[PDB]
Amino acid sequence: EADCGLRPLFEKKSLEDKTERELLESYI
Amino acid sequence: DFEEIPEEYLQ
Amino acid sequence: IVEGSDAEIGMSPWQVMLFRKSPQELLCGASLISDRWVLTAAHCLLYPPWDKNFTENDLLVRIGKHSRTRYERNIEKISMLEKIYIHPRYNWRENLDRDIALMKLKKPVAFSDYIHPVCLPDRETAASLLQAGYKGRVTGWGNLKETGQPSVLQVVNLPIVERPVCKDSTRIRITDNMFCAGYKPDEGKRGDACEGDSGGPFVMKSPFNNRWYQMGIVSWGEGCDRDGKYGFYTHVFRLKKWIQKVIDQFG
Ligand SMILES: C[n+]1ccc(Cl)cc1CNC(=O)[C@@H]1CCCN1C(=O)[C@H](N)Cc1ccccc1
Ligand SMILES: *[C@@H]1O[C@H](CO)[C@@H](O)[C@H](O)[C@H]1NC(C)=O
Ligand code: NA
Ligand code: NA
Repeated sequence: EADCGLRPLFEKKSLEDKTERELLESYI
Repeated sequence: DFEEIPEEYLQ
Repeated sequence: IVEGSDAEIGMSPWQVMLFRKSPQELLCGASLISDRWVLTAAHCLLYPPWDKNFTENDLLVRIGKHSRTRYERNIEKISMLEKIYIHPRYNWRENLDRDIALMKLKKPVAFSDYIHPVCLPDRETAASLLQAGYKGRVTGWGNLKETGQPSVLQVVNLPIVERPVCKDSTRIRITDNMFCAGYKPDEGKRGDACEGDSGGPFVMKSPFNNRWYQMGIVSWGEGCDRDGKYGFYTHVFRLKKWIQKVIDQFG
């Protein structure tokens, strides 16, 4: 789906969940 | 332990 | 999930619960990959050493859930299975090699704030993200400890581990169709999947396009959250040719 992996309550409204930053910080 | 689900899904 | 935390509402809208019809109980996790297809571990459906061999009519899929045990009226959707497809080279005899299965739903599920598909990686995604130290996220309603059960969906973030470290942590034969994740004893932090989390997704959020990809499927581990052990995950990209073959032929 063209819209896969974009969460309605997060990415779709530009809100971040409480721990996704931990993932980002590991992607060096 | 699990709450019963509507009967329509068990037909 | 051991040593995780409660999921936020809508945090994992691709999360699927595989539910046994009788007795009514949690069978496994799974994930939504389109409006008609659900991805899980083969051992959730077929594992002869434990007398497990489910047919379509034995099971239901529950999508959009947060609470483990509640019937989440007006939020969750319950779907019947049209057909199960297990990888033809799934190795239940030895090491759970190619631990992957697809389930086609009888009818398409409606997407909502709580129900939405995850992406599957392509070769470039996998190359970029499946690296030691990079963290993914595992979710499920499985046991909170090896030896109790959560009120709501649990989540834990875990780092991918170097292949030689994975190999040296177990006597089981590891293959290219698996990767392992978890903290080392020296690292302090902990967390793991456990019984009941099987079949659920290991996801990563691409920093290139800000989309979530399912890189792994919860597969196996020696105990849960044991020091010096790691969780093993089916390598979704490595088996994607099979996934696509099945969907193309039967979809
Ligand atoms: C228990 N645990 C821990 C970590 C992860 Cl990521 C997943 C799981 C759940 N998986 C399981 O419980 C699976 C199902 C069959 C036996 N099993 C196991 O994990 C066995 N403990 C180890 C085993 C691996 C491969 C072949 C035979 C036995
Ligand atoms: C599992 O069940 C099917 C029939 O429903 C059977 O044919 C098969 O031999 C069983 N065992 C497997 C696939 O290992
Ligand atoms: Na070894
Ligand atoms: Na461990």
